[PDB]
Amino acid sequence: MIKLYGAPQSRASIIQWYLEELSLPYEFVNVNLKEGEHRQAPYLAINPFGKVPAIADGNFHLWESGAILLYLAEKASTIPADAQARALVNQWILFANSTLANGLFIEAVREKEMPRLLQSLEKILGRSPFILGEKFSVVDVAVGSILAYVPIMLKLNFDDYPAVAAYVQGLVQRPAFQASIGA
Amino acid sequence: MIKLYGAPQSRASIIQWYLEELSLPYEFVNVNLKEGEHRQAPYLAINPFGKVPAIADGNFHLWESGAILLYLAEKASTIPADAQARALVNQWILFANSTLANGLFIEAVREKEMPRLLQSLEKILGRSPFILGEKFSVVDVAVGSILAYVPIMLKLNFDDYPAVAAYVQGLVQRPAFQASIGA
Ligand SMILES: N[C@@H](CCC(=O)N[C@@H](CS)C(=O)NCC(=O)O)C(=O)O
Ligand SMILES: N[C@@H](CCC(=O)N[C@@H](CS)C(=O)NCC(=O)O)C(=O)O
Repeated sequence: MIKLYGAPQSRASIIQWYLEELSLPYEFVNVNLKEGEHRQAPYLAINPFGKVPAIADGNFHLWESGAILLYLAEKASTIPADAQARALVNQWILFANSTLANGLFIEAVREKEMPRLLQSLEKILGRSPFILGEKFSVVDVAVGSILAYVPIMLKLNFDDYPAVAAYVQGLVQRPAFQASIGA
Repeated sequence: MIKLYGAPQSRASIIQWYLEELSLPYEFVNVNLKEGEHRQAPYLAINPFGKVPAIADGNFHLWESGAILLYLAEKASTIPADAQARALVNQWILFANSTLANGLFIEAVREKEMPRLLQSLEKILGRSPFILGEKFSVVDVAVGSILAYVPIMLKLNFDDYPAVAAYVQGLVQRPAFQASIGA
């Protein structure tokens, strides 16, 4: 089965949320970051940059939370996808991992970037329940996890963005979220 | 041909580098960021977050430099790839856009992150000429572009990382790099 390498209150929880959504079994392997386990040869053979999360699926190893989400989404897919359908999913995962996370969590750029990001998301989320339309997808795990960390880590709220606020509330109340990030 | 939306001294040059490596033509369209053209309705209809680069491939539009690189790499592949082969490339593109760029360019984390990132890259690059092995790939465009920007923006060098220094020197001398980032 999939082995997920993670640590307490790390991005491995985002992978656990998607595994809960997909109803897939997995082994959780704790990596003791406080004691430097991630900086030793055994973990560096899984991720040479010593970061969690990572997965092992047999002899295959993979790191970067965004690449793990895309991999799990592809493996679970029932209808074959083309380069354009994968590209739109990749776009949102890259956005969550760079443009969005940076604009919200980098103090030097937050005042300018955060309102613009949320204003753009408000327009999108006001027209459809999920980022890609009527159906929940891996994009909502990627983008939604970053947004859900705003109240948790910055003590900020989405009161000025009602569609964003309702979207994040809807994700937080999903049983799969409550069994992972929300636990 | 692909339309590439870019701006002076921006990440659109990374896409232009890869298009030149693939010997593909493209129609370059400047977006005047200094005059707020990226915040006007025509550009917001391409990228709702008002960032360059973006591409149009016929009626298909795509934003996030990393997603564009993955899309062009998929489109230019002659041998069909499975989820694991795509995942390894996705891993490096996410790394370049998050872990690597943040660890090098965010002042508050640079002291701890930068030597760790460079030491890991030094070990990989000391064993093979390119990140994935013997052959140059889209991963070298993604990672190499970020590393090439280190001397320019931070006034730092790779004197203590000789394989990183020789790898970057090699990339900067490539004709496709000179026709794009080096132009
Ligand atoms: N872009 C990476 C970031 C991973 C990351 O920063 N992981 C942290 C924990 S949340 C880590 O392993 N830190 C250990 C260290 O930097 O020494 C991803 O999304 O997977
Ligand atoms: N993660 C994005 C970042 C894109 C980005 O930051 N682009 C800048 C280039 S200057 C931009 O368009 N800035 C305009 C703005 O932020 O208003 C990518 O890699 O494409």
